[PDB]
Parts: sequence; structure tokens; C-alpha cells
Amino acid sequence: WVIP
Amino acid sequence: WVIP
Amino acid sequence: DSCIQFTRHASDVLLNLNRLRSRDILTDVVIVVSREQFRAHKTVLMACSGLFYSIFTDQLKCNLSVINLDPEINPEGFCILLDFMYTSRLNLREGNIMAVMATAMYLQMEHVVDTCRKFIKASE
Amino acid sequence: DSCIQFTRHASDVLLNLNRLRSRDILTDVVIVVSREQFRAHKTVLMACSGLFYSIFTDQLKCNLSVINLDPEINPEGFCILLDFMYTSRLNLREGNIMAVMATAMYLQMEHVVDTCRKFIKASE
Ligand SMILES: O=C1Cc2cc(Nc3ncncc3Cl)ccc2N1
Ligand SMILES: O=C1Cc2cc(Nc3ncncc3Cl)ccc2N1
Ligand SMILES: [Cl-]
Ligand SMILES: [Cl-]
Repeated sequence: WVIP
Repeated sequence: WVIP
Repeated sequence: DSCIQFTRHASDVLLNLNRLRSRDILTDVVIVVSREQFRAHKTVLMACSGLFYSIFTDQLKCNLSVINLDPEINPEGFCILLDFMYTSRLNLREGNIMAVMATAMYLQMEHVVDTCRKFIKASE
Repeated sequence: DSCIQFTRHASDVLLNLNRLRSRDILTDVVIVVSREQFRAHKTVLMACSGLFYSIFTDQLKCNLSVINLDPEINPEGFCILLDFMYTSRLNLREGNIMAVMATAMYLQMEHVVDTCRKFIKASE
């Protein structure tokens, strides 16, 4: 999971 | 395009 | 093999599937949640959820145009997860994390369940 | 928004759509190429091809279970492109590049047309  |  | 690969292909396909959903094109099922209705593509739901995979591989249920979810399922939690299925983006907030995790457990969306568990553990 | 994003989501969705294609699950159309038949999902074909997008948004054609391609279309070229649609992998070779590019032009798959043009230019 990432900060888009 | 890339070499997978 | 000796194939080449287009890096952005999978993302472009999902973006186009979401554009079809927005315009209600070729949607083939209605998911009913506490009298809230969500139109979707059976194949996308199956590709994202162990529950929908099991439902639409069933010889009788594969032919249904309406699926009713368990009444304990929250429509907002479902809406957030449906959006995630079609975009890879999860709108996870303090105010919805419990409903989102409970819905992801029911839908069998293991990666969503994992990040909810981690975000909850960080706040304790 | 304040969404989080699962990096591998789009790729996992496409992998699952290809597994459904392999097992012939929920395929809703047959594409006929020079008497060679290919089963697929209309939504995936639309997501990848400007030609299929136009065909399945047509009020009459959206309801067809069989689509016949132009007889000049090569079945191997189509097969390679269908595989690309469901995997992001293009099996491009000296022996098939002309058929693949001609098929990609007809199907309106601009990124494939682009790499074929570049690979052909490198060999001249
Ligand atoms: O967490 C998850 C996400 C998910 C998706 C599916 N889908 C499929 N699996 C295998 N072949 C085809 C399909 Cl469509 C099954 C289980 C789970 N569990
Ligand atoms: O090269 C290409 C690839 C491609 C895909 C599509 N598909 C869609 N476009 C927009 N909204 C939904 C969909 Cl399904 C249309 C044109 C082209 N041209
Ligand atoms: Cl997931
Ligand atoms: Cl393309």
C-alpha cells in the first residue's frame, strides 16, 4: 500500500 | 514497454 | 517466453472498466445492501472478492441479476470497497475503518483486511 | 482525496480475468477470425480495443454473442493480441510483427501499433  |  | 510488456496496461484496463461502470455500460448485476443498490460487472467483482468468485462460479447463482448481501453489511463500507475494486484506491478513514474491515472480511478481500488490521493496530 | 492505493491491485485483477478466460468462466462472446474461434469477455475486449469499444456500445451489436472479424485478419495475430489484452505481455517476433501490427491497427490498440512501428524502424 502507498500514498498515490 | 519493458523486458518483464 | 521472449514477450515485451506494457507497464501501464493493467492500470489502463481497470480505468476503462471503471469508465464503463460510471456510464452503466455492460453492467450485468445489481448488488443490494440494506436497500442500497450498486450496479457492477460480475467479472470484476469475481476478480476482487473471494465471496463473489464463489457466488458467480455456482451453477445456479451465476445466472442471477440481483444479489442480496447479509443485512449486517453497511452500504457505505460496500461502496468504498466497490470503488477500490475498480480503482485500486481505498478511502480508509477513522470514521469508516470498522465498517470497511467487516465488509472486506465478508467479501474475502485479504489485502484490504490486512491494511485495516495494521491501521487499527497503529491507533491502539 | 486521502485514499491509500494497493500497487499490485490492477495486475491482480487482470491475472484473475485471464484465469476466468482460461477456465471459460463468464465469457460472453465468441470472436471469429478466418474460421478460428476465440472466447472472451466483452468488457475486457472493450477496455483494450477501440474497435470492440465501438462494437459493444452499439445498441444492436452489444447483444450479439458472435462477432466476425474482417477476413484479412490473421488468427495468429489476433491470438497474440488477445493474450496481450489479458496479460500485458506481447509475443512480438520477426515472423509475426507484420500480422500483429495490421491486427492492432484494425482493433485500434494504439500502444501496440506504436511498439510495432518502432521495432520495424529499428530493423530497416
Ligand atoms: O482476497 C481475495 C481476492 C480474491 C479473488 C478471487 N478471484 C479469482 N481467483 C482465482 N481465479 C479467478 C478469480 Cl476471478 C478469489 C479469491 C480471492 N480472495
Ligand atoms: O488504443 C485504444 C485502446 C482503447 C480502449 C477503449 N476503451 C474505452 N475507452 C473509454 N472508456 C471506456 C472504454 Cl472500455 C477505447 C479506445 C481505445 N483505443
Ligand atoms: Cl484485496
Ligand atoms: Cl494497446
